[PDB]
Amino acid sequence: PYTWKFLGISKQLSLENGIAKLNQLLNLEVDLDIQTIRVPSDPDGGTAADEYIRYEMRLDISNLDEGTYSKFIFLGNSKMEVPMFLCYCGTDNRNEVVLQWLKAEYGVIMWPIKFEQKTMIKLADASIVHVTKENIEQITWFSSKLYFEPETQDKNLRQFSIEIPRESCEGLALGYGNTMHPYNDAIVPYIYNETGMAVERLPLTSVILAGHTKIMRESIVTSTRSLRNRVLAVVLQSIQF
Amino acid sequence: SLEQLAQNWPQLHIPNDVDYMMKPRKVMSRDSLKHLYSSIILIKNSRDESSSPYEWCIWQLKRCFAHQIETPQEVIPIIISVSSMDNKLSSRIIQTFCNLKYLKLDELTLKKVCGGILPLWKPELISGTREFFVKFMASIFMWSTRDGHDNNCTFSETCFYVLQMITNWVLDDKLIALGLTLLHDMQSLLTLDKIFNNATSNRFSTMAFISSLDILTQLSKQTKSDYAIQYLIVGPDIMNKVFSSDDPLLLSAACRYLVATKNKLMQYPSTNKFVRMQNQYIMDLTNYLYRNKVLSSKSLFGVSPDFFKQILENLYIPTADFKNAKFFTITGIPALSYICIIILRRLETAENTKIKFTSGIINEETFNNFFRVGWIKGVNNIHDLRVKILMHLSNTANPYRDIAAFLFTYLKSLSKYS
Amino acid sequence: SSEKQWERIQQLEKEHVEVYRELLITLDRLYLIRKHNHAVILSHTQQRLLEIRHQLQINLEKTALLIRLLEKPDNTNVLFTKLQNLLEESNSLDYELLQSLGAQSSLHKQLIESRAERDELMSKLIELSSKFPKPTTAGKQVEVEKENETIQELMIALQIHSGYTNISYTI
Amino acid sequence: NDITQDFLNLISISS
Amino acid sequence: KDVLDVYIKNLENQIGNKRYFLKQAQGAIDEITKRSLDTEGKPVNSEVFTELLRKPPIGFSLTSNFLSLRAQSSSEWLSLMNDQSVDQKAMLLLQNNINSDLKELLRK
Repeated sequence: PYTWKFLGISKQLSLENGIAKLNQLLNLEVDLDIQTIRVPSDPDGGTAADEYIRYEMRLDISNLDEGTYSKFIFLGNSKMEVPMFLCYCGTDNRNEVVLQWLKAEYGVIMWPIKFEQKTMIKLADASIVHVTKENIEQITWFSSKLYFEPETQDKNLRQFSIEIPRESCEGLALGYGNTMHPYNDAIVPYIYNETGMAVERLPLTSVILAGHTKIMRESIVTSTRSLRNRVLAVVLQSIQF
Repeated sequence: SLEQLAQNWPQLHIPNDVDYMMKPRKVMSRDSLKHLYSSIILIKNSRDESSSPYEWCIWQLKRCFAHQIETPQEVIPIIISVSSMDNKLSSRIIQTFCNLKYLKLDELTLKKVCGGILPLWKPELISGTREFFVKFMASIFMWSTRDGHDNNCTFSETCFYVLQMITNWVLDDKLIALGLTLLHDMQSLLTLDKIFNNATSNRFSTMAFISSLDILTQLSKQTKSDYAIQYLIVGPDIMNKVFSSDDPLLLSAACRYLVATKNKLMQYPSTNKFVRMQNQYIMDLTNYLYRNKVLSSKSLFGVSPDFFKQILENLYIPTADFKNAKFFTITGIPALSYICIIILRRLETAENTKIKFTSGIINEETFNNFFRVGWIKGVNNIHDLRVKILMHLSNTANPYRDIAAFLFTYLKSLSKYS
Repeated sequence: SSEKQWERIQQLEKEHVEVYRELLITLDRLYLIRKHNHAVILSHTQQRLLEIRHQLQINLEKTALLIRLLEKPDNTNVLFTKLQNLLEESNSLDYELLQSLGAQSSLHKQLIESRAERDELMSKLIELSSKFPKPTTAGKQVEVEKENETIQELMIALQIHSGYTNISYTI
Repeated sequence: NDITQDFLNLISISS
Repeated sequence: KDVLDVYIKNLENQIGNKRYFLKQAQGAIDEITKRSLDTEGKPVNSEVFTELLRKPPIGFSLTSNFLSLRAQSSSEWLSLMNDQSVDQKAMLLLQNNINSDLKELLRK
């Protein structure tokens, strides 16, 4: 279980400017990664709006020490208002020393990331979707459950949950048909369809998939090796105005 | 330490951690320094678009509108202090956020930032900015109606918020006419029936008239700003309504503006139709009260001799003997009737005889009824009593001396009473 | 008791006054598309004058249906003292309204000159800043300072350990 | 100047 | 009370007599529009505009709405003007507070 801390960027910055001068303050070597790929918003075609640039590096020498392991993953655009954001995992001094170094370098100031219901559910859609080496999209499904914590007096109803077996998830999407957003057309309406509760209006605490991710508003938790690309893209649009 | 800061000031370099400046013993505490830190950056860097703190103010303002910040009001006082100066960058605080699109996202946050900046701001753009703001006053219109009210009092604040900007616009020599042109446009929007009328008296509209007229009178008493000769008044159709609507405050600044308008009238030739029409606008208002010729007058701000039949026939009026005149006189105008009553017992103190009137209206029969229910001798008619009411009303006892003084100004027959 | 009755009175007053208003509007509409030939949406020049007429009609109605029970009181039925009270409250509030407007104008002026004086002060201070230069055995002295720090720390520590009666600040 | 007043009046008519 | 209660009823009389007057208005609009050649036309000339402007307990009721609504609103935006004045005086107090720092920087 790895907990990810999210964080945004005010204006677009350049990070490969001085990897030689980012090390003497820290006294050990740090590598560089330059990478960009296609992020198809629509399978039929994609404009220049999905042009994304991603950076990644670490601060470590000891591979045996799995606990003292941290990664800083960057990704974002350059044409909309907010250019990019950033994410990191783990607690250490290495998670901030570079952070001050670009505190006083570029003039960008940080802010915690806010999630609400309009965004929280749609993250699991990007988590469950998969891409192969032949650019073929198939979905690996998971038995999602939701956490609800409604604020009330007398604490009459303080917490309740909804659980869906994902074979029934299979039976819902197939009934709707081939959809790229299963939670738009098979799951979320069906809860309103039967029980009459609006998931989005109600205060949602957590969306849990079966052993793949752990989504909460305060922070996202995932047991994978590294976060994917569709997740970061949907986060970027959500925090965009 | 503050003293230790003065010595290294020529050699002090500033790293860029903006909100750490803004967000609020053996050695002096840091809290005292951060008050000076804001002024330090204002003097370390000249006022320009490239200043990081100035860009921080814009960015944090957008966070409040989109509710990205934890609480909207955390940085509002900080933005107000910083944005007070920098006329070149105070406009972009307004120009960017004066669009109606930001109003839809949050109308409450826009109000507190709009009201604290517009009085400070100076006119910069020669053109492009009257219409953009006029669009904003037009934006609030069919927006409160969208909200649910014909005139929700966000418009009342924004009407005054841009009105104090006009004071900055007109006090400055440059673009003095730009404020006047906007002033006629904004007044023309407020006179319409949809926003205000006698029946539904939400007189925020008419109070923005006089607050505009007060600036017109403040600019006048002297010819520094001259209105167009074909226009001279706010509008021939615009403030003839303000005379028909008998708001005591609305009649005061208007007559003061009428004196101001008249003070420009003799300079212009008397053969002009607008000069004659505006002349007709100064007699008829003075005719409209205390002349007994209103019903005989062919023009009541553009009205023929009628109205006497029907409502008076639905329920018969129990009065007669010049019953029309008391429907017109200042002592008979329902709003101005009690102002005369307030004058009446001030006149009663002046005449040293105290007695309470039967009603708040003063006319022929009521005075006779008041007589028949203890007072000075020598006067028993309403004609002279209204005179003694008006001359005391011409004294600075109520702010509506302006109506009484204007009545005695025109005509020469009324001049001898004063 | 009577306050609830008055509140319902003013509620129905609003309702029937506004229905009277739109009846007047649609009733002059019954006129104006027939009176000349076919006009309905001409500019606010005589429809402005139409509302001036409406205001004159309403105020004449006031001064006609006001010289009334008000003139000859029933001494127990409240139709006229309520209107009186409205008169006094409006007239009393308007005075302080006008002086508030005047105070606001004065404050706006004061802010104008405050901005002006701040402007020339900033200009002078910018000139002064431009007048100043731009922002940008020593090792033995550093070693001596470090030695002094160590010696003062150790003296303070030992004096505290021994309970010395003359422990003072050491620099 | 009068054109803006007429435009505002027409807008209020439409509203 | 009861005398006031009559005032509700005999203006309920007027609203009953008025809604039918209202209802017959648009009822009469859609033949008076047929009598006119078009819905929209040129402004009325003065002579019959004078005829337009010759034919006009309601008046007593009109006095309450006009005069009560202009007084209930007297305390609403007055505070808004006062709060703006309070805001103006507050930042004028802060104006001299900042002005004091400018003098101190000049001295240094």
